Amino acid sequence: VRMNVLADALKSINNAEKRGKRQVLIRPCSKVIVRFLTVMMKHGYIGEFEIIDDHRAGKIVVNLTGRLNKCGVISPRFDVQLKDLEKWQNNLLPSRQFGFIVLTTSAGIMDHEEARRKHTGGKILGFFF
Amino acid sequence: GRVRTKTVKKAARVIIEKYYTRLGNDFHTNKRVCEEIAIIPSKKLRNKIAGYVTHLMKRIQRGPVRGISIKLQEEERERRDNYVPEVSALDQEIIEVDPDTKEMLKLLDFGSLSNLQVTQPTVGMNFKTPRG
Amino acid sequence: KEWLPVTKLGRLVKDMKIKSLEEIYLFSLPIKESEIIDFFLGASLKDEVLKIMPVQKQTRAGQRTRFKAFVAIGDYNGHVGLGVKCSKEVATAIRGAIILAKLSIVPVRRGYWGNKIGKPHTVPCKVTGRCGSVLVRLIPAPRGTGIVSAPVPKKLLMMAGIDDCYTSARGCTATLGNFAKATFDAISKTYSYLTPDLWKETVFTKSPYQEFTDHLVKTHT
Amino acid sequence: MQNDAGEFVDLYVPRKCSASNRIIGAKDHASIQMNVAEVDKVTGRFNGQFKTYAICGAIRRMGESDDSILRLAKADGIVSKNF
Amino acid sequence: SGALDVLQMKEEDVLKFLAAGTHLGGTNLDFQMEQYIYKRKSDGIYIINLKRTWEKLLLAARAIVAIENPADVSVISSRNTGQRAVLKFAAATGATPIAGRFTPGTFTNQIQTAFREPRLLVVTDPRADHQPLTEASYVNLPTIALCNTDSPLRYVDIAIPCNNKGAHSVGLMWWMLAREVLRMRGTISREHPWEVMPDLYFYRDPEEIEKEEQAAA
Amino acid sequence: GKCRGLRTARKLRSHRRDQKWHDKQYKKAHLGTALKANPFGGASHAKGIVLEKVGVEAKQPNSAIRKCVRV
Amino acid sequence: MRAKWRKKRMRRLKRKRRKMRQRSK
Amino acid sequence: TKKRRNNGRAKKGRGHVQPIRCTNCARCVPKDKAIKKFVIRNIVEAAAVRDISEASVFDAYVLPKLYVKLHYCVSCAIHSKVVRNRSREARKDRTPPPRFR
RNA sequence: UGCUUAAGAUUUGAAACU
RNA sequence: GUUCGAAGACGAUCAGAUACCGUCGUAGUUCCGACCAUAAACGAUGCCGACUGGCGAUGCGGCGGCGUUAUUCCCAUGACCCGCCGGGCAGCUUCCGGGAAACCAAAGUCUUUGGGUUCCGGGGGGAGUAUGGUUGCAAAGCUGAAACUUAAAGGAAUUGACGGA
RNA sequence: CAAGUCUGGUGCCAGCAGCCGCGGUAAUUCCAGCUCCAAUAGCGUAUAUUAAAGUUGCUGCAGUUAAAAAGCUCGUAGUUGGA
Ligand SMILES: [Mg+2]
Ligand SMILES: [Mg+2]
Ligand SMILES: [Mg+2]
Ligand SMILES: [Mg+2]
Ligand SMILES: [Mg+2]
Ligand SMILES: [Mg+2]
Ligand SMILES: [Mg+2]
Ligand SMILES: [Mg+2]
Ligand SMILES: [Mg+2]
Ligand SMILES: [Mg+2]
Ligand SMILES: [Mg+2]
Ligand SMILES: [Mg+2]
Ligand SMILES: [Mg+2]
Ligand SMILES: [Mg+2]
Ligand SMILES: [Mg+2]
Ligand SMILES: [Mg+2]
Ligand SMILES: [Zn+2]
Repeated sequence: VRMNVLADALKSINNAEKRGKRQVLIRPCSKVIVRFLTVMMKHGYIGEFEIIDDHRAGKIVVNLTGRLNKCGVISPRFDVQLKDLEKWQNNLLPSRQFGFIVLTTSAGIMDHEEARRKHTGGKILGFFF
Repeated sequence: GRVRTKTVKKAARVIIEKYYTRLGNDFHTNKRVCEEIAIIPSKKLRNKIAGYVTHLMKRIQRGPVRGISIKLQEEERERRDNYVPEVSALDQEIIEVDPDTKEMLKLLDFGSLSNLQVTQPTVGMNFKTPRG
Repeated sequence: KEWLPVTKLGRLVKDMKIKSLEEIYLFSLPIKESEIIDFFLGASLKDEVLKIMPVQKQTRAGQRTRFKAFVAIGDYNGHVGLGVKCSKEVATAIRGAIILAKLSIVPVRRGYWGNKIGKPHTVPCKVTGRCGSVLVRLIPAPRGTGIVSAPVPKKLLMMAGIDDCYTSARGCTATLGNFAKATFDAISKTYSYLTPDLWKETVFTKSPYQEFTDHLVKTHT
Repeated sequence: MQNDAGEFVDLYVPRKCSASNRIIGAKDHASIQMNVAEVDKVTGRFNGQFKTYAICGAIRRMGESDDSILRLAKADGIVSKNF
Repeated sequence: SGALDVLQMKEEDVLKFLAAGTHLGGTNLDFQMEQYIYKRKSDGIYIINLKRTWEKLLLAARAIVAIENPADVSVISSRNTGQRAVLKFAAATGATPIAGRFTPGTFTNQIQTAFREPRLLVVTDPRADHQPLTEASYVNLPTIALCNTDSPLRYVDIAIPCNNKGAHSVGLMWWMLAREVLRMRGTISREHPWEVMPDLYFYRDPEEIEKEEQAAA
Repeated sequence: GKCRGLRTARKLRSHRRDQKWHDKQYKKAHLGTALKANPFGGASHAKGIVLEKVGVEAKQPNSAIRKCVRV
Repeated sequence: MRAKWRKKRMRRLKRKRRKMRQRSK
Repeated sequence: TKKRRNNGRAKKGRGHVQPIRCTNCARCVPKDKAIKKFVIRNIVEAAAVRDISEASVFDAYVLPKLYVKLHYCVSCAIHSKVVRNRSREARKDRTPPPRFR
């Protein structure tokens, strides 16, 4: 069964691109996933989504544009200091121009370019480009 | 086995296509003509060519041919193309129209028509194919 | 010698009307004639024949050898081309494979590695590419790094001007037929790959088959 | 594609699709540019100006060309809103 | 193809649709073609929408009219039924048609006889005209097809849902597209009716032609 | 790998620590009785005393008698 | 040998080697 | 390599069926592997029914038939020329052979 | 409408762009 | 303890047959009771989890429906017919996608590499052998090396010659 | 893997060769001359070893047919556990 919902959603958002869809539905509503989608929205990879509320694990309907190559998820979760984040973006992204490793810290969920601002590191959740 | 070769088949046609009016039906007439409409070196090839030519002018006078273009018959085919009946075959009086096409006709612009002789819907649902 | 063209594109090239090869790669028109490319690029158009490969089959009397040929062609800035063709001997075959190499050239794309001063020299992202069981991965490089590769595609990347690039391979690289097509497919994907600078939507220009339809009719069929 | 001083250094901007938003290469010999003519609203003749559309190949061989044409024309003001 | 009162569907074209039978579909619905069909009958015949017939017919004559040269619009048919039809639509416009037995390689191989480079394909039926819908994917070509409610959309580009079995529907749908492309380029008035008959475009049995020779005189 | 947890180290290392023993160059060189049964004993030269001169045939396409010395 | 007759001859050799540890045990 | 998708038989969801003997040989074939012909046949072919129907007592006595359900193995079913091997591309057609001659 | 029909010494082949 | 029938005797066939062919035939084949735990035990494809195209079928439970069919006195139960839904063995068709290829709605979502989690392989032979333990009345089974020896052994498709096909 | 179809001898003999391969009466590969090459006061031959090896694989391997998933379920430790 489902040990990671965020890890069955970024694959359910991976299999709609290689087909060429427009809008898709995900079954559980995590607060992590919600802070994740509102990370990808600030960079404008996707459109504006919405959440559906029953009194359960709510649902989400995402609108998709055409700039989203591959959204991923790391398992398991690690700890990444400031001298490891270089050796992750060395060999987990295409180039140094774009792509966004995303990681939670004690300050909140943010990308690595921001983690350099705030001089902070913490546990990793995934990557998207 | 007397089977005529392709070198014969290819020369019977261009001669027909260019001298269709001049050719006839007797063998010894077009047997003399192909000597002076064509550079044929020998005699045996002469009599073989005209021998298959007088087999096509018989097949043509019996019907048309696939791979040869007849201009006299192109005129009759052109008129067979251009044949138009006088009275129209569409602007009739009675159009049998089912009530479910009446429905979407209601959802169209033309809500009422003139001569829609509506018919009965077929009771019993049997259109499929038995399995063996 | 005075090549007479057959097609609409050969007629439009004979009258010096289309000015470059960018309006063919902008439209993906099929290039079906060899003398266009020589008409544009006879200057810096070089050749490096890779390998002669004597394959053969069997009949009821001896065996029958027909030689296959690999030719890599291209300048050092902008375009590359490959050609493979087999015949009874090398004189005919090399001549008949330089043809298909001129008939199958593609544009390369190039970016930077981080800093953006000077001129573009490196591959914009990490690409891959494969044929058979050969998997070639191309990696971007910092300035002055040099070509880090095999002696075979160091020759083919040289014929694209890309000076600084790490490479990698996987599989049975001894087959030069495959390993060349793999390093050709890896560099034929670079204009099919989205970069978030390519976001500004395309303005649709007019077709050239539509821009020049008046003059073609009083010059040909 | 500007290095440090805004110089456009690539040799051509490629095309870009209109349905699935994934761009069309040079070797893609299964790509369409449609041309649909505008019409005046009182007579029904040809004005002279075009609406143009591009479609990449894998969608086309998949079989969804018309649903994109039908949506791009419905959104662009050709076909009435009932349909 | 709409948002206008002028270009609407007139009654004499409606009664000549219900007359010939371009509403009577096939039997097996295709999943790409759900949006044009109203309601399956008993006897299991699907009911088409004339509005979504006319919106596609007008979009086909828009694309064709916008094309400037009339002399590179090819039109292919192979069934025995619409040979006469695709030869008089091409007489009314000036198309360069192909009437049966499409020789392969004629779009891609230069040294053949009629090596042609067109810009638009129109096809009577895709099942039996499955060759050129493949030779449309090596040269960049749009495609129009006279689709039924049953045929697929492999490599087709705009579809016009019709009937394509009887001896009446193809000659009509070619005649109506002849009128609308002439009511589109300024050649023919729109208000007046077309002079000659859309019964020109039918198929005649080699029997019925031999039957109308005896009692004619 | 097949297990990917955060605290699965004694499973990984006690799986690699077994499956190394099925290598051939690790087992011959490292612990085992090959250094025991080397006639030199893990060295590069050895002196000897001749006792006889014999010859040995050669194998296939070839046909000769090579020369060997029992030591 | 196929494989079954090889497997059979091994068992006809082991029923001989345990026997040929006679007088010796 | 693997040559047919089902392995010549119909064992899809059981794991075991029972064996059935042939007729010419005695080779044991499981049931859904066998080639089951069904032979109905008159006791007179064509020309002796004229000489039965004349020498009978009753008025056109209808003759009986002889209903036999056969089986065959593989190498009898081929050595007696009922089935013939086919090309790979014309294996898949599993319609029965026609009934004209 | 089917009977039998064992065997055959060791060695010996390779292609370049102008 | 019917029928078949390892071992065995016998009659032919064959150069020779201790083999196939044919007559007889013990041990066994069947039943209850104690054991042994091995098979191409094969879909030669570990188990849970979803996800991403369709098209006809077939089987249980359920949801409606024109209409025939019997019960006749009809709602309701039975039999066909047209649809919907769950999961269960399957099938055609396809440029999703992959793969060395045959081929697969999974052997797919993999250099754009990470959903969780069990067992196991590291060239071929020597060899599933030696020894050491251990369960078993026996036959045998589970764990299970080396010494030496060799540059090929092997899988998928292509052409040719060949077949008492 | 840079560089002799040079000349004279043996004729599956004697021998070279890490690997493919050479030698049976004209050997570019053998013993010798001539010539030619690469490193240069240094160079080869053994052995131990690291990289190449994503052929020990945490980054980064395989398990239908090539080596490969226990015959089948249950099950305590362990490992991982929805909102
Ligand atoms: Mg791993
Ligand atoms: Mg096999
Ligand atoms: Mg079984
Ligand atoms: Mg017995
Ligand atoms: Mg015997
Ligand atoms: Mg027993
Ligand atoms: Mg027992
Ligand atoms: Mg198990
Ligand atoms: Mg081994
Ligand atoms: Mg082998
Ligand atoms: Mg050397
Ligand atoms: Mg080592
Ligand atoms: Mg391996
Ligand atoms: Mg195996
Ligand atoms: Mg097994
Ligand atoms: Mg087992
Ligand atoms: Zn049998």
